Amino acid sequence: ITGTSTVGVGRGVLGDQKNINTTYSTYYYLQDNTRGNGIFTYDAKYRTTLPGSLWADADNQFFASYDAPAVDAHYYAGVTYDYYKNVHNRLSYDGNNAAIRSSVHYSQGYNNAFWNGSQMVYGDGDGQTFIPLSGGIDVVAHELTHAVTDYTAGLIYQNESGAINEAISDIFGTLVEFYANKNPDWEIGEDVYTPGISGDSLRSMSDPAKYGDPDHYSKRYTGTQDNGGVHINSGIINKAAYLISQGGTHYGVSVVGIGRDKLGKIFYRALTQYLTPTSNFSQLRAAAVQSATDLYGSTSQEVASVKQAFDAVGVK
Ligand SMILES: CC[C@H](C)[C@H](N)C(=O)N[C@@H](CCCC[NH3+])C(=O)O
Ligand SMILES: [Ca+2]
Ligand SMILES: [Ca+2]
Ligand SMILES: [Ca+2]
Ligand SMILES: [Ca+2]
Ligand SMILES: [Zn+2]
Repeated sequence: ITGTSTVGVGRGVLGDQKNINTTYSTYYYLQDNTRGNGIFTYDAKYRTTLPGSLWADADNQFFASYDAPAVDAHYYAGVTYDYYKNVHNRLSYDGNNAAIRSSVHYSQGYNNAFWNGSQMVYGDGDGQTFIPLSGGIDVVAHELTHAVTDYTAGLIYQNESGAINEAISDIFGTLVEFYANKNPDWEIGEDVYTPGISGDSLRSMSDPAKYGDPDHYSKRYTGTQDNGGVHINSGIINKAAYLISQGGTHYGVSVVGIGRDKLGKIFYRALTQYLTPTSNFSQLRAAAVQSATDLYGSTSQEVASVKQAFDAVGVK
């Protein structure tokens, strides 16, 4: 909508107060004009018609229970935009400041979130398995990273390319969570999963097997569920990324960690310059090796650690 840029205030899903960028034109809308061509947040009103209605509020205060998922979707899309721009010099998901659109209150009791090819979509959860999923910065950044991937490498969402697609989303979802630096970890979705259970998450990058996912190629899933295991086999790559950053010894193979910033630079370059729609795990190792060689040199510690990490998870 055409209007003037304003700053509202509200509370997110976990009860934290934050300022949001809004637009005033009769109502105050969740339209942030400060980032690219805009960040826009919509109400799906418990239905599945998308995007729904651009979020309108009479007073620019967003403290109602019903408001909280909107606040967080809007705010955390902004953080994710800021991460890509400030860390990687990328302007929105298409690199040309595309509008970022999200819908909240999707369906009833909907225990997921997704990128639909055009926008973000967040369920409210059923209140037992999940609370509204935009409450997780890593979840918001995971879903927006699918838009990045789709515009860049274009990894097909099945089998090994699909597991890479998912791992890239978990890696950058985690690096965004560290960038915002509130309560960061190497777990996925902990802030919105199972409010009745402390210390769990959907997936772990540090120890994928904690939630039943493989941490070595020899344990890969080869069945047909989950698009050939895209959220299962992602654990193999997630473990490699964890090892590259943090170091460790895994199945007797020691990796020297090089830290989060270098992990992000290596994987962002691989994603944007080397991976293709059909890349498999072997091709990801090659892309990461080439990326680290470009940035740091062939005889660098960074290259050595990339190789050691892929060796550790059985990917040649
Ligand atoms: C990043 C987390 C987000 C919910 C994502 N779409 C995801 O990982 N979903 C998988 C895990 C289950 C989510 C709720 N049932 C999934 O398999 O869809
Ligand atoms: Ca209000
Ligand atoms: Ca966390
Ligand atoms: Ca996390
Ligand atoms: Ca929990
Ligand atoms: Zn995903």
